[PDB]
Amino acid sequence: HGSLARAGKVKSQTPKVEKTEKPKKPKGRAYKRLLYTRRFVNVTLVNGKRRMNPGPS
Amino acid sequence: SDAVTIRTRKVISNPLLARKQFVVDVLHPNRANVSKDELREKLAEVYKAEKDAVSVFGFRTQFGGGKSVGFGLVYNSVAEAKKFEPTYRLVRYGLAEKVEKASRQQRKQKKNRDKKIFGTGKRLAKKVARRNAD
Amino acid sequence: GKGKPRGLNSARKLRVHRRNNRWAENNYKKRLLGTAFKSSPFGGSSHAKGIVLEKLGIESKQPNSAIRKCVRVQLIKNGKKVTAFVPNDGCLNFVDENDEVLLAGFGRKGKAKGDIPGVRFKVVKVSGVSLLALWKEKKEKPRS
Amino acid sequence: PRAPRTYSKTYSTPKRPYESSRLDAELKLAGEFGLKNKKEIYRISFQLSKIRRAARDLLTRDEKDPKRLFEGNALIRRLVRVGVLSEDKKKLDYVLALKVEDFLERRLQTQVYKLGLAKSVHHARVLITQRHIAVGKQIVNIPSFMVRLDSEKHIDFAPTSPFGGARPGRVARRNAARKAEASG
RNA sequence: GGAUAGUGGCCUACCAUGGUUUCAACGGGUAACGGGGAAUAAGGGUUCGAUUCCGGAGAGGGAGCCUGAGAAACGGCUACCACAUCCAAGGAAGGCAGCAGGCGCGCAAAUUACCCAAUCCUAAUUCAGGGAGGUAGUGACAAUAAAUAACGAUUGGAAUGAGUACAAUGUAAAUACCUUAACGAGGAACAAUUGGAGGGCAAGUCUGGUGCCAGCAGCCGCGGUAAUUCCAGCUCCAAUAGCGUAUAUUAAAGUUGUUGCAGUUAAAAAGCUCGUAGUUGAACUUUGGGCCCGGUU
Repeated sequence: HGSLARAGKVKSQTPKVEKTEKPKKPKGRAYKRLLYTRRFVNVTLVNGKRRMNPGPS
Repeated sequence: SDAVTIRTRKVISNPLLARKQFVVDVLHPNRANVSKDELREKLAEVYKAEKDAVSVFGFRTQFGGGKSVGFGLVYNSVAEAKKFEPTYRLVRYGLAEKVEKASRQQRKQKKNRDKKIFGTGKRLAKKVARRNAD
Repeated sequence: GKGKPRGLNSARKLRVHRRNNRWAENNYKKRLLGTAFKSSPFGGSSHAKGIVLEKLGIESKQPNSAIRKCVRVQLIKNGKKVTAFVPNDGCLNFVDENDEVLLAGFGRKGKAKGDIPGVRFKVVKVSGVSLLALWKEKKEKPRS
Repeated sequence: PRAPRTYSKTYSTPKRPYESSRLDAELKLAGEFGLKNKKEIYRISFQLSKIRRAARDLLTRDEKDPKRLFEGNALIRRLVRVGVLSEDKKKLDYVLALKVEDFLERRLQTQVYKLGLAKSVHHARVLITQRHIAVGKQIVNIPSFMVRLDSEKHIDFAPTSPFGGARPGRVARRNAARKAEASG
């Protein structure tokens, strides 16, 4: 304990990992359509309840 | 253009200014826009009057082409047009010549410089020349 | 009779009673006395530029344990010295001595957030460059 | 200087922004009507709430009150002219019974889709905004164009639109020129 | 009686001793020009109104005054004060809280542009003039509409606006807009961000790094070698050309309580009584009944 120096230790020491390239997401009404068709016809997430961001179990 | 079919609505006559005024709508399907000179000559022919007597201004094109709606004006002569139409419209039509007024800033500087001098200034010029050459 | 007057002509009494009682209100008294104009370091301002005097490490309150990074900033417009928090990871290294820094409130109106003792203001811009921009590499500090 | 140019806001964001049921219902509406933002449902709900407040203040008035009659007949007349209301439900209480779905269904997007000029509601919006659909005889690119009761009969492709029998656009011309160049 | 354009302690001479005040005078502060109005509100209400309209007051402070119907006029003079300019060292000339613009102050606010074409204004006056006013430049202050993609077959055609541009309209002349020859989509393209994922407050019991350190966190709180809370990746979420932050204010606030608070113990019944102002203050004075007229159902 005791840190006047070492400010930003974790921010500096964290191993950098770049943003991987992914297909561009649509914007606007297209994204609203994507959300609707991902949350209302893809309701397979239900396990008693509807999980919006299920963990990889 | 193609099937201009120039229509003139609200054609109330104006003897006070010696003119007939009307809102002119021109339909030009499959065309960008019809030019001022073409509209002027067409209105002159349709009203059996001289081209320089008629005048049109303020043409607003409707959305998506098809037609433009604006204001028309035909006089009883060419002298009436020359005396009642403004200078900018006359030079726009070519019936007059644009004045060569100096721009406002330098015109006002000239006005102030002349204001700071009293009289014709011939005596001032002579005295200044004598003092400078002496 | 519920204490307060009920007479049809007691409007003055009601008005004066309310006038005396309003002074107990926290915000009403503050606005009427103008302590924002008089006593507050910002003078009722949303922001204030100042010149940092020295860096500081202020220990966090319980149950937390950490050394929050702060700066002693003397306001340019007022001359008052206040402690300001540098609110992002590693952003303390951006701020140097005698650097013109913009200060904003800490969200809580004239109070301190969470486990910071006595620090009411935070740095937003350093030498005209945003702290979050410098943190996220969107801008480069002139350092001049 | 010039007299101030008056303006107003056309919507009102809701309190408790974060109700799961409200979010799900509005996303249902957006998905099944092609709305680009929640701002469109907010605007529609704000218009609904305004006209409903007017209708409630109108119903509060006593019957055959001159103001009640005048404003009520004006409101229902404009509602039926827009088409949000229906002719059979000409009474004032149906204004209260109205829902946002009626206003969302009287839009130009969904009306184009109902007329069948589009594959989907999103296709309808795309066609609308590329100056292809034209009410009456004039090009309009407003997805939220509240169609009047005498306009759905005259909704069709624009005379200038390549789908309306005009010159076949630009991509078709480019590909035809490329094909002709190759075959030459 | 003077003075006034005129009433008047407006001023002057004589005379009486009066005028205001606990129904809050006088004095002090105002980060106070007043109002029409603005934000937010079941009803009551709270806060704001420098600012586009009306009325005031000011031209750095203060006074005096000429002309004129109209001025205590400052883009008119006179003097002092405080600034400040050119001098050839005897002299002379100024008030941007107009327009632009510069410095300073700051968290905080635009071009030393074009034009009298509108709306008006003035003059001897249709014609001249007008930084009044309009146009353009800057402008994520705020408001309106709304692109960032649609379809087909299991990879293709078809459409389009951004962005250019002959042309015309537009305009005082122009810039843009409305139209439109021609050019202008296939992604590494013409690439939408701002905040967040423990709860309020839906959205990760995913991975790597750190190990009460760094740090996050409006509040509760997370973190001390298995972090759903820090720094990163992926995914997801809310709003979306907008999103967040700070301050102030409003609703929530029945925590300002007239509607509509609480006083035994949570803060609060003065130690008790008297008592002026103030608030409130027992009942009773014409009722009941007949005969018609004319309105609405």
